[PDB]
Amino acid sequence: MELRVGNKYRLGRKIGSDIYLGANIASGEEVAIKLECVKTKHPQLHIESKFYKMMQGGVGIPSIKWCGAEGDYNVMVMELLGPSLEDLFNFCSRKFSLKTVLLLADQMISRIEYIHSKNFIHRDVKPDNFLMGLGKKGNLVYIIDFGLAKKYRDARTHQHIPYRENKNLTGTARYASINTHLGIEQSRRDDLESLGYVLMYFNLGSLPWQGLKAATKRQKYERISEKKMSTPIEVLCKGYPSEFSTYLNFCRSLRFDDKPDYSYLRQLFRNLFHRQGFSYDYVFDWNMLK
Repeated sequence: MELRVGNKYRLGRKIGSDIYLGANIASGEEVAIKLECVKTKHPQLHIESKFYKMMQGGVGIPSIKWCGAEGDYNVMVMELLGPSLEDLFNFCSRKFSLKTVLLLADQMISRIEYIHSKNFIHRDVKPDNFLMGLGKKGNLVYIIDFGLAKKYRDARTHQHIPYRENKNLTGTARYASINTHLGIEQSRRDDLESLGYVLMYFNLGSLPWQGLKAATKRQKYERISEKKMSTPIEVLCKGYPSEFSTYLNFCRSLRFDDKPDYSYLRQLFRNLFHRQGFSYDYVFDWNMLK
């Protein structure tokens, strides 16, 4: 007993949901480690490693440290990362200050942009899929889990994929864009609409269509769709800086194969940030006393 992997790493205690902690036999430096039985009836390790492998180089993308197999286990060793924004959100009693939301909004938009610049759309943007970094990168928002990512434009030609309908819901319902509820293929615009809901979710502690009484996954998704539909943005964002409405309105208007003006969007919020007098010092809410 006492399992090593890649001849450099020692397996450690479970640390998430399964991710294991691991260390470098020599330095003690810590890493994360996923394993997958070569006989799973639900592979995911490969795809995921392929993404980090492809997106390698991008900021906020977890770095792959080793890919291989050990016994009947497929093993991936990656840089260790911090808690997800949903965890830190709970740490802060499910409420983030404007300053925190804006610091997050800035990096989360760039993160999404990067993926789009690589021909894929995420399709499951939500607090759970964003993690802070460690040490030096502790002030960095990382994006993860590409289990639903999908190519939206030719590598070479940049030919966008076809517009198409009667598409099944494919991410979290709570954060899905209107169009996705309507069954339309997803494209860049939706990743950004979703962030828009994520952000308002942080502002409010919850979304009006959250916790909706249903009796069937089909029924539930229904109610959410109708509910999201009947909440106009100016109402949703009532009480908060209009920048947020300008944001969702913009996203909701992009044409299926449009290219979002990412800069417009960061700018939008960066201006609000400054008007309020905040400093880009990275003192997020979960960094302060409670």
